[PDB]
Amino acid sequence: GKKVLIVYAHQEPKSFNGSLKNVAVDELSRQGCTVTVSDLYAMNFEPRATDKDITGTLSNPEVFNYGVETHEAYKQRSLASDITDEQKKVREADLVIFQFPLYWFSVPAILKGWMDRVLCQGFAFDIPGFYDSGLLQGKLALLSVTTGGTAEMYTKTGVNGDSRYFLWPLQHGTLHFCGFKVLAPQISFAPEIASEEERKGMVAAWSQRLQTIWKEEPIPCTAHWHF
Amino acid sequence: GKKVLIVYAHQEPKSFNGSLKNVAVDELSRQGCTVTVSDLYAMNFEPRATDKDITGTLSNPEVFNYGVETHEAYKQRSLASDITDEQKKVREADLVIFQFPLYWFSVPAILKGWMDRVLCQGFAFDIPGFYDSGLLQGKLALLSVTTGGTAEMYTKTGVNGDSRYFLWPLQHGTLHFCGFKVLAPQISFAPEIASEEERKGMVAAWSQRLQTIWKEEPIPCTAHWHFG
Ligand SMILES: Cc1cc2nc3c(=O)[nH]c(=O)nc-3n(C[C@H](O)[C@H](O)[C@H](O)COP(=O)(O)OP(=O)(O)OC[C@H]3O[C@@H](n4cnc5c(N)ncnc54)[C@H](O)[C@@H]3O)c2cc1C
Ligand SMILES: Cc1cc2nc3c(=O)[nH]c(=O)nc-3n(C[C@H](O)[C@H](O)[C@H](O)COP(=O)(O)OP(=O)(O)OC[C@H]3O[C@@H](n4cnc5c(N)ncnc54)[C@H](O)[C@@H]3O)c2cc1C
Ligand SMILES: COC(=O)Nc1ccc2[nH]c(I)c(CCNC(C)=O)c2c1
Ligand SMILES: COC(=O)Nc1ccc2[nH]c(I)c(CCNC(C)=O)c2c1
Ligand SMILES: [Zn+2]
Ligand SMILES: [Zn+2]
Repeated sequence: GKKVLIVYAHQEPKSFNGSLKNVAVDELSRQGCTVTVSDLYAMNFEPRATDKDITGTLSNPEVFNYGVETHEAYKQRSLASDITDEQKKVREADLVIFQFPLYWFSVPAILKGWMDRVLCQGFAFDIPGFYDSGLLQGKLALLSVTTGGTAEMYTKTGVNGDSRYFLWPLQHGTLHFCGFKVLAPQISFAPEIASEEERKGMVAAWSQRLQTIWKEEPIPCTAHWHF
Repeated sequence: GKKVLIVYAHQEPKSFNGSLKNVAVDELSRQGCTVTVSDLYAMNFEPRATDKDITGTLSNPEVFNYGVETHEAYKQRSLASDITDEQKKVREADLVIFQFPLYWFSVPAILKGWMDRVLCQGFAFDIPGFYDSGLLQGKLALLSVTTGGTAEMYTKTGVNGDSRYFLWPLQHGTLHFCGFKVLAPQISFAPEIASEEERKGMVAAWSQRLQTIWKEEPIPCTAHWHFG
């Protein structure tokens, strides 16, 4: 069987993102998959990287270095429990789906904080395991993104440039760097202005796509693919 | 005389970022510029875009849409005051410098939340009224980024790819979109690896650049500049 984690970052259960997350839960559950959702806003997930992320006393209360203190805290099982809970769900997952509206060509800050705080050194990567050989090798990852801007605006010679340009920090700089094989993003362009039927069509396409998700080939996560 | 806002996102005043921020304050201050710093971590700045950011009646209370609601609250002056306090600093600023460690090929979340919450519709852009028509037209912006990776790693054929690839969402998708003229980024590679002399050299190079900052032209903030 397979374990799926959906990390979901939208304020509103009735939203289009809400529906995409619920269709993913229904379909993967139907297939017999083990499903877990991290609903960041409902958890009121803490996005800031602070000394509060380390329980007990710090490895150097003089000069606070977040990257080093969390690395040492991981190794010695001394991270705050919101972080260690997320890492447990990630560790056990076979597929991690991120479900979010595009904010400023990127993830909402709440989801940026999950990545900043949960994918720490020792857990997600280390000197030996950057990129291919990142500590999360074996796992699949998939961005399901909704946009304000239409698909035409997101072309090579449109104002916004190509969709693949903004994916680079997330797919390559984050997911690939951690060891993830990355599946082709799912992008539901401009739902707010699509018809009720185009909306239905995008939701169903997602459901339909999750049906064969495990047969999918990972993208080549490379400068060429993105650019 | 000019006004500068530095939006600063580091936890530790004694850090290399802390130093880059202090030399900017000192140098622009010495020039006789008006300088403001938003020290996000010290302010415990709130990064989450929630319905707490609107204090008035919601437009559509049945289904909460963050961007719709904050556009409305902006026009109504019913946005939370931590947001309107930042907007006032930006509105008055001639130049906005962002000072931050690269986190996951991007800004730390606290700073992403600043962008998410402060650069709202009605204030920073409108639909239509973005890119060259963005509402913050006439303002300069500059990213001053520190990295863990070396300059060599951040090349066209390096593992990380070219450093300019990760600037795209920030420079073009955010700053250019709001109407800023974007100045060439200041990238301070791998200070943790660098020697004492090399670090001091990076701090002085920033300081030195700031002397002539008002004489600089913006980058062409285009696909070609970023990707070739
Ligand atoms: C701070 C900020 C930054 C942003 N930056 C960008 C950016 O850089 N680039 C960009 O393109 N956009 C950007 N946006 C816009 C944003 O990405 C879009 O508003 C968002 O992706 C839309 O997704 P949603 O789930 O909130 O849509 P919703 O408004 O919640 O959904 C659209 C409609 O679909 C309906 N719906 C819900 N479920 C279903 C269903 N099952 N079937 C049919 N209809 C359904 C809803 O009721 C609604 O009427 C930004 C927005 C904000 C607030
Ligand atoms: C969550 C997270 C994600 C990250 N993601 C990335 C990434 O995607 N890509 C990447 O490349 N890196 C990444 N990093 C690494 C990160 O960007 C670096 O650790 C950071 O940029 C270094 O900046 P700093 O100010 O903290 O350095 P510091 O550790 O504070 O500086 C290094 C040295 O400089 C010294 N120093 C301070 N001031 C001065 C001065 N006045 N003169 C001389 N020396 C001085 C300090 O004492 C210290 O010894 C990430 C780190 C974290 C924690
Ligand atoms: C413990 O501190 C972090 O969490 N660091 C962190 C996280 C994600 C990262 N991606 C990339 I490239 C780097 C640069 C790696 N540094 C080198 C190459 O010497 C990086 C660093
Ligand atoms: C809902 O209110 C927001 O805050 N929306 C928001 C914010 C930043 C944005 N950048 C980019 I491209 C877009 C797409 C704009 N939509 C168009 C042109 O149809 C965008 C939208
Ligand atoms: Zn890659
Ligand atoms: Zn641009």
